[PDB]
Amino acid sequence: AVTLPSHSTRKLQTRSQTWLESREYTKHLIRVENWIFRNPGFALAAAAIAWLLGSSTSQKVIYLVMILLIAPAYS
Amino acid sequence: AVTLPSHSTRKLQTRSQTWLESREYTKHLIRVENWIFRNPGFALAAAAIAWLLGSSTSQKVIYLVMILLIAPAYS
Amino acid sequence: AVTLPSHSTRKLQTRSQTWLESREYTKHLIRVENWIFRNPGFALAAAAIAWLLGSSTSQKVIYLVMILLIAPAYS
Amino acid sequence: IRCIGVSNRDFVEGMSGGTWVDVVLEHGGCVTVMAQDKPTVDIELVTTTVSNMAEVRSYCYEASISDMASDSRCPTQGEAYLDKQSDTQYVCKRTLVDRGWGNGCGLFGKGSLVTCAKFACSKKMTGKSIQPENLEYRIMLSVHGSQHSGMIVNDTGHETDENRAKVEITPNSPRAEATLGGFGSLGLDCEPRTGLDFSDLYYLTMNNKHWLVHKEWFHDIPLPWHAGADTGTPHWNNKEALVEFKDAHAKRQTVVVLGSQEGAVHTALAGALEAEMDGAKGRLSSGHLKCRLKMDKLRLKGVSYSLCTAAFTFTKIPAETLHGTVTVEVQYAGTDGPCKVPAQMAVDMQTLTPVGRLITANPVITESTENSKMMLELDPPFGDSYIVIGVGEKKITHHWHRSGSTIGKAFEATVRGAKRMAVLGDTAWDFGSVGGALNSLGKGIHQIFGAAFKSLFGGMSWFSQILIGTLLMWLGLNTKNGSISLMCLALGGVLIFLSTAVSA
Amino acid sequence: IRCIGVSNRDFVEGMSGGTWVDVVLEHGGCVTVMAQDKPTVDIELVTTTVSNMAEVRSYCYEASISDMASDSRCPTQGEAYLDKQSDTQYVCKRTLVDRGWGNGCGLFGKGSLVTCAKFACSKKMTGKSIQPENLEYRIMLSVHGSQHSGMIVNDTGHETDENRAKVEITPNSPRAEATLGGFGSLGLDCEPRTGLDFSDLYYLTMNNKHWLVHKEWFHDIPLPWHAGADTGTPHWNNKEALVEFKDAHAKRQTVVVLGSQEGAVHTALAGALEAEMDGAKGRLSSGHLKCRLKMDKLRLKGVSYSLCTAAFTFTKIPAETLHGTVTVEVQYAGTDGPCKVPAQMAVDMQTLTPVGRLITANPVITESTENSKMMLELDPPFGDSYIVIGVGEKKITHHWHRSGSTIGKAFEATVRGAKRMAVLGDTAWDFGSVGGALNSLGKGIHQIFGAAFKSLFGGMSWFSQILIGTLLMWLGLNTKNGSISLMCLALGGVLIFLSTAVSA
Amino acid sequence: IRCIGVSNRDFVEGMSGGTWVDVVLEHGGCVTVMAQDKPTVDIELVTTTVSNMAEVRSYCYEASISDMASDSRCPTQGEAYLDKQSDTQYVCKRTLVDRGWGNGCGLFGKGSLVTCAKFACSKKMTGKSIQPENLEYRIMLSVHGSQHSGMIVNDTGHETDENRAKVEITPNSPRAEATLGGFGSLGLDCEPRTGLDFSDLYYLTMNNKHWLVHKEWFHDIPLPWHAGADTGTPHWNNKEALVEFKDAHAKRQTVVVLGSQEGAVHTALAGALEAEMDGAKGRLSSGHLKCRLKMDKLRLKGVSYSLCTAAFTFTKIPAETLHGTVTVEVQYAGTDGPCKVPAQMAVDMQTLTPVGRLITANPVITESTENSKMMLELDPPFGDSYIVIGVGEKKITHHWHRSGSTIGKAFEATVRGAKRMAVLGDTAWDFGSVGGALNSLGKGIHQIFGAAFKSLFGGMSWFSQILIGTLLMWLGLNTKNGSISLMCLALGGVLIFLSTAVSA
Ligand SMILES: *[C@@H]1O[C@H](CO)[C@@H](O)[C@H](O)[C@H]1NC(C)=O
Ligand SMILES: *[C@@H]1O[C@H](CO)[C@@H](O)[C@H](O)[C@H]1NC(C)=O
Ligand SMILES: *[C@@H]1O[C@H](CO)[C@@H](O)[C@H](O)[C@H]1NC(C)=O
Repeated sequence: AVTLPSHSTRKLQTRSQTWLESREYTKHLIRVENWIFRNPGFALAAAAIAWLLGSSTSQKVIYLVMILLIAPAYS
Repeated sequence: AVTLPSHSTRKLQTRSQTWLESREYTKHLIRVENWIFRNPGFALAAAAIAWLLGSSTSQKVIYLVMILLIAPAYS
Repeated sequence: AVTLPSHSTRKLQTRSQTWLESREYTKHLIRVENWIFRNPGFALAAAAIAWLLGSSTSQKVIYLVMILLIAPAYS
Repeated sequence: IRCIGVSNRDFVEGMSGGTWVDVVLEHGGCVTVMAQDKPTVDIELVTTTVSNMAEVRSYCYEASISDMASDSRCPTQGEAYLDKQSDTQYVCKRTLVDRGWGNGCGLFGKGSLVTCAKFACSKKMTGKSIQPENLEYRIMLSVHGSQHSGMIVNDTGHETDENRAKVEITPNSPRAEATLGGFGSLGLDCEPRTGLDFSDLYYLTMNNKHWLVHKEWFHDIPLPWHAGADTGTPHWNNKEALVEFKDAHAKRQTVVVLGSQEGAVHTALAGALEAEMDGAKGRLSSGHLKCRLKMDKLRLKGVSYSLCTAAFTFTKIPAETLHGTVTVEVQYAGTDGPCKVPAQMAVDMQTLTPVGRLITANPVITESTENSKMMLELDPPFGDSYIVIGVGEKKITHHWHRSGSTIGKAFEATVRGAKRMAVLGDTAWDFGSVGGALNSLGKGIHQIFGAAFKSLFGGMSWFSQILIGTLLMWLGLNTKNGSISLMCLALGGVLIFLSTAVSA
Repeated sequence: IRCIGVSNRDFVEGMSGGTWVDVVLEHGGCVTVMAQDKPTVDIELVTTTVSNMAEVRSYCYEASISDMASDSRCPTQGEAYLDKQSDTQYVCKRTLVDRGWGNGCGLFGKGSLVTCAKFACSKKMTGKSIQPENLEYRIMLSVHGSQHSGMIVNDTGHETDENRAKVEITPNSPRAEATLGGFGSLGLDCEPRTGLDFSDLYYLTMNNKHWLVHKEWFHDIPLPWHAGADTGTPHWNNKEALVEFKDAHAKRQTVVVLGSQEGAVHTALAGALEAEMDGAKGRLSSGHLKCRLKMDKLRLKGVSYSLCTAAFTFTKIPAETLHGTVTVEVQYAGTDGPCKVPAQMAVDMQTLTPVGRLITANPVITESTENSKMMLELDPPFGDSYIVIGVGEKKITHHWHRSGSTIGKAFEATVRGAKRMAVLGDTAWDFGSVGGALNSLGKGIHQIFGAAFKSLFGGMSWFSQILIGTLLMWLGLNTKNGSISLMCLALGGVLIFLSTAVSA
Repeated sequence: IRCIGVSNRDFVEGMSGGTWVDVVLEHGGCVTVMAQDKPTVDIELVTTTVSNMAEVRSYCYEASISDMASDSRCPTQGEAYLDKQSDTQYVCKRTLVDRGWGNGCGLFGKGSLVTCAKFACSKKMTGKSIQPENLEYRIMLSVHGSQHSGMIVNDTGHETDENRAKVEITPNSPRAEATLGGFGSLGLDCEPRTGLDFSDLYYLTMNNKHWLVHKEWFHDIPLPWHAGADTGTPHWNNKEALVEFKDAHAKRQTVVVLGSQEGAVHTALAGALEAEMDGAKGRLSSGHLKCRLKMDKLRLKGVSYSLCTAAFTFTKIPAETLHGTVTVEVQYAGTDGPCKVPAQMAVDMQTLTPVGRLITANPVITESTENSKMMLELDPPFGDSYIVIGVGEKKITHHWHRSGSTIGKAFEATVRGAKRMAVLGDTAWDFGSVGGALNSLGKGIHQIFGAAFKSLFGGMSWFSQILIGTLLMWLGLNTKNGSISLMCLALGGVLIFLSTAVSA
């Protein structure tokens, strides 16, 4: 398959546990760092661009994250 | 639909006067006649938008006809 | 040869499909594409042909566009 | 019933007490009506055939050049004459085939050549013409009252019509009549004489597939004319619109007929209403008609019945249509003949409070033996509740629920109020009985602008009006001087809206 | 001779090369060339014939339907399947209709439905491909001198007679050559690869008329097609651009096979070229072809011919051809052998002083005893002059007047050197001349401003040109500096020219 | 007796004002009830079976190509054909190949071939469609009578008895009446509709491991498809997402069957519900259902018996369970009838005022002559109590200790509502068994939020919503104003919460 959409996005809030919450939240973490632990360089570079913005000492702040958050998961 | 498009685009310019040629000289001009003649009201509506744009002496002259001729062809 | 009538101009408004309505709204378009793609040249042509004597910010477009709306048809 | 589930269906609940409720009804589904003690009823403009009509103009779409004869005079040796050149049948040119010695002349120049072709037609389209009269309307009245679960569509009995009686509103008889089973007979005072416009309209008749075409347009097709009907072979004006022959500088007169013109016409008729003229009288489906209901004769029935007690086993399950209504087909376990069986919108606690409306005015069991079907169209409140049927203690309820919003209906009498409106101009603000002069507007203020719009942009089409509209919706977001602003972005957006509504 | 009068027959008395001189002999008329001493000849792109053509598509303009079928599905059962969906020879459109109590399950709502019609083509329209090979061009060669009674057109034994020469040139063999025993031979080597734009030109056929169409156009037609060749039901593509699916106000969705698109295409082709068909060979007219006809190996049949003794009896009043070239048709009744017709031009005749320059240079008569005839050109001077025969107390002298203006006719090769300019478009410098500077470059500044000028205006059918050419020529009159107030005047009015050098 | 230790039991405090047991049964934890006028019963929405369903779509998660057929054509023609492009049975794709002299093609480059594969299928994910109505629940309920660890365990033998009853509301029989005599009856005003909106809840079946899956996500994943279809020869749809057309270099076109996807649909399938099937019906768990019971018909048997005097003994030493409700199991002397078993856990011993609560309600030996071990509850007041259960001569006292202050209970029963809220959204203002102003105003205020906040944030798994909330709390106190920036750290405080509030 190509694109697989997540039934995650639209779960079903009930008292009984979801299909597999466990192993859910640990994956996004795994990837978004198991990515920077491979193509870490993108860090320092990605960081620069986060500097070339509204450089608010509380804004560059966000941007830095907006970039490293996206790279990892292709979007 | 079933538009069987424009060969008038590429005319194999030569000696022997192209297909149905004798006609085409006026045809695209007639369609745009039988049209205004019907719904002339596209007058105060057509000439209107003209003063509305640019305002130059020679603006409306070319703006009013910019649309007057696009009115049809898309009727 | 040319069947210049375009009843789709004189629509009737009822609780029904005006004959071949399905692909009505789309047709007029795909022939502006079948035109430009095969005539990419005119792309930039009407860019200044219009830009010049557009006499405005936006006006440039309402020209550049109301031109690229003639060529496809009345031509 | 007739309208328990047709998207178009609109509800006119006018307990105006005017003993009338002007109500626009076309082939776009229908309308139901209900008011005090009046068994909610369904009117459905079904058929609107055109009886006798005769042709106005016939066109040829399938030329067929028989034989081609021709003559060429030599340079100033005179001129080329062909005996046909006079007999209307053929059709010819008077070109200039340059010629000299090689070409058999005693001189060099432009002798003239006249190539004649005998023209003939293979298949054409005649434009039978129709007038207000020769028009017959077929309305179908059906009262929810008490009927059948499946038979809400059966349409064969108009003699047993305790509800579904077929009217037949002619132009010469604007007024009508209905026959029921103990219900008042109904009278609709209409206007077949002016319902849907017909002066501007004909019936193309080619290939056997016909369609209601405008008048304006039908007098401008460029093919061969044939006025009147045929006396066999006829004389066609414009016998060349099809015929085409262009010889360049040589003696070779290329007379090509040009083919067919089906697509060439089908294709240029994308606004023409499909119509099936069958047999004798042409039938038009997809019309429009404006009537009025004279609500006097119709007075409830089976009101004097006893609120029947037996339990009720829903034969099927409680549904909803695009209008929040609910079919609730139950059963009556054999306790006597005809009697009423009441229901309520039990808004939660037991049977205590009655809520929401009930569309069927009065439900009545008309059957004397055992079990029988009946279905109540209710209007469940915008939230939850049950459905009590029968009476108090031995009552069965079915849990039910209706979603959406209280103000989600205000986003519907408004969106449905752009269809009712944009497909009948001002003859649209005609669904609800005259409430005074307050209407000398909704069906007035429109013939003031709409009749000025008819001319102005009257001749448009989807694509078109957007580029003529959006430029307006833009001009009004950029008016430097004036009040243009308000009328601009308005007259712009409304156009583009009119298109972005019905059938788009 | 061959072209003693065809609109557009030009000359090249100026071979101006070491026997090397070019030309563009098109399907439109011909050219006569005569070097300082060489006999004069008439070449012409008589015909051209593609040979093998691999058909690419097989568009279909007439669809016929059948097996109308269909299926529905309540708003609960998901989709709707119909076996013909696995038929590929059936077209369908699945769409949600309406239903419920009255039609199927009962659960209300707009469930799904699909309908499948069958397919087939009543009349297709293949489009065979043309590849720069398989296009043997024909070229006719008719010298002058010994040639009578326009025995010119008469294309017989175009072989045996050395006064005629059949020259077919394939792109794999352009260096052909004429065998004119007596007048020597004619060395020619053309451009079969760069004649018309064969690359890009398909070859279609509705019924039987044949055309020439540009690729684009051929691959941008909605019509249901079949590509390559296949005997079984050409698995059609777009089986639906020619079929319609009526949307019933409610419940149905029925197909309606659009009508024959014949005249629809038969009209779309307007801008194309006509083309015949002989056998399998794609014969066509209108082509144009380049070449480098070497003037060597050509000789005046008779430089050693005693002048013909005494009969200048011409059986034809010496008519005159356009572009100013008197033609005479002398007949040497009293004469002998193959002697030199003693012709000549005389401004006064008082005392033989020529001022003509006949171009049928070195006129001769053969097997000439009596009954000998023969034709011959003549460039009469401006004003008055007498055609003539050298000696004879029977020396004919038909007075002749030359109309027009000396420098007047000049204005002609400016607006004719223009026709060859507009058409041919750039291969318009390859007329008769060896070039170096203002001739090698003329192209150099044309090829560049030929491509540029194509890209930004190709697609501009005629009516287009002028429009986006006049409303342009205005921009030039407006503004200032020239750099952008001239380039827009020039390309504004000149655009217009390729509009008047077309139909005129 | 049931609901004791369900890690999530909720004691619904009665009300001495009409029976409004408005309680939302969870399909998981549970809710017990208590009012003076009645014994104390509790319910556990045990099974939640779905009757029938519709096979909307079928997908294949393990296709299998079979026949690799390839066709080719050189620039000489348009495309390729290939026997199989006329079958649904396959899947084809056409493109170019550097067709040159390699194959002996006259022309060079440009070719176009097409390879295909017969598309079989190994395992298909058969989804479904379950209309909200036609499903059904099964709420079993028990009572604190004389039970003896007869809790949970056997349930069928227990239902043919007076203390354990099993009712089952259908969306059709929404008010079941559980009649457990010796006590009375039970009212049930359930909404077998506002359940889990099985509207958009297609029921999956991926290799007998079915999960109720959201509608959307069902249509959304593309691979093969076949449905609402008579299997027959499964005419598929799509298939690209399985047959992989990658042409090695540029001469040959190869196609592999992309891998099953079997478990990649298990990672896809990251939704919440897990279903179980019988095949017959959709047996499942994890759901909710809001009802209302009738307390009126439920008699306290006990207050009619002479309190029992003799010995008592803690067969099962008291066990504190889930927040301070202690079960004691005791047996009896051994020669008595149906009599009350006195029990007042108090502060002290002498002034043994009864302090605390008696979950049990009325504790009474079953008419037995044997040591009846009656299992019964009690709610000790925070601190040190004395579960004393006896006559008074022989008080089988006990030293108890509930470690929960009252303040430390309010803070932790604030969450027993914090989660029953964020798992029941607004159906949370439904535990409010009354018509209160705020119990009502709430279901409404936090309604245009359940609707808003959810619509604009209903797409983001755990992680994803912290990532937004935390971003909002920063948008919080940190910003230009504290005005429209309080509601930022406000609603941003919900998301951060909701994510962690479902976990614990
Ligand atoms: C129409 O009426 C007949 C009366 O005999 C009834 O039996 C039948 O069921 C009805 N038809 C339909 C549509 O079911
Ligand atoms: C063509 O000319 C030849 C040569 O004199 C003659 O025999 C023949 O009949 C002519 N054919 C025509 C065109 O009549
Ligand atoms: C098991 O069930 C029977 C009745 O079906 C009951 O008498 C017995 O007490 C139950 N035992 C348990 C497990 O409590």
